[PDB]
Amino acid sequence: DTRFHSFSFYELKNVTNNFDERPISVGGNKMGEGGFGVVYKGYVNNTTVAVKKLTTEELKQQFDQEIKVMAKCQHENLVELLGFSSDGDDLCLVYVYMPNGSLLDRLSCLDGTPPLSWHMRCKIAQGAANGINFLHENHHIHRDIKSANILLDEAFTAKISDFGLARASTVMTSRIVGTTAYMAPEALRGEITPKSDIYSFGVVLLEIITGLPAVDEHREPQLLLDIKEEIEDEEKTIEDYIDKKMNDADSTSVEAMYSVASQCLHEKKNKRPDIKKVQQLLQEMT
Ligand SMILES: CC(C)Oc1cc2c(OC[C@@H]3CCC(=O)N3)nccc2cc1C(N)=O
Repeated sequence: DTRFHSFSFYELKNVTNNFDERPISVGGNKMGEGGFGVVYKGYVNNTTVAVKKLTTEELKQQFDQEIKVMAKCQHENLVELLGFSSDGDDLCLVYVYMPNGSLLDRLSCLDGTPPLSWHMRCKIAQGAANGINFLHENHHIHRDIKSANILLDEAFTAKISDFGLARASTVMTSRIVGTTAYMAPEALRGEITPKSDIYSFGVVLLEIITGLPAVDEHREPQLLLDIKEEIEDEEKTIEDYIDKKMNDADSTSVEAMYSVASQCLHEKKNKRPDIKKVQQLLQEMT
């Protein structure tokens, strides 16, 4: 019993051009994808929507968790679920359309979008921290904080997405989930704690500052979190790493954001700031 709309799988099929997997640029409907499904642009009730079409019973479990979590969690910095479909060939989740896609894609300037300014990145960092704070205050652990899970609306406001693996908040688990290049050491060992979301958020902050992905094989070092070491050893400077695709960054506020990222990335979970402290530091930054 939720306020979400039950759609016919056939209507979602019809409005996405039969789930046309080609990218939007070449005439299709595919906007992106991530582990459990493909995300399509649709048009329902005169409204643009995003339709995510999703092992086995575990997939139904992530569909149910996404719905249960979204019913309990509504906030300015969380993506809004509109409805779902379970009556056809496959499970679908329907959301408000995010015209600016994901932070990951906007940082890479995917499809030719202009680089995000430093002014916009600071607003995005603050928004995402506000969304995590809401989750934590409501005893939820996201478990998959990453730039692909921070969406951007019509005003480039950060909207946290993908609540399929979210947990009710420390304990251990037999099923270790998350994205390795963003995971805290205790999460890779099976610990479940909101302290891990802070670590993953530190990685997202490093992506915002540098414009670099969390992992790059043909790059060296391959993992972004390792720059914290290059810098502390005075081998490099955060300045050497600032994204060159901005014309408005200023050293002081960049260094304040790097300081927050550095505190988030403490290897010892108990030494990390909690989300309230992170929100505060990002507010003083601006
Ligand atoms: C709530 C999700 C389904 O909504 C979207 C997701 C997207 C996306 O997703 C990348 C990954 C996989 C799913 C996810 O949440 N993170 N990449 C690119 C564009 C996306 C646009 C929307 C949207 N609501 O318009």
